[PDB]
Amino acid sequence: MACKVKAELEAAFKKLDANGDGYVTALELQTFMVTLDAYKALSKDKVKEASAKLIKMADKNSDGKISKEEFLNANAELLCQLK
Repeated sequence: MACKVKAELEAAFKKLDANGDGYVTALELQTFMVTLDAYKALSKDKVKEASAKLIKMADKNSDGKISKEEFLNANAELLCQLK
């Protein structure tokens, strides 16, 4: 009952830059967010063209980021497309 659902952002964040030293994390998400703070570059696939290279440094089978990241990273990505 305590609290609820929403802090899911704390997972990716706390995992994205909990210590940041040499592990692929949001450290790039910032660039992603800065490069497309509004995912205004997905659909076509201009998002993977940059993530694919960034994912090759940690994202090979789902290790880089798995949580709010996928939430926010998939939020617009999975939500992208429409009128």
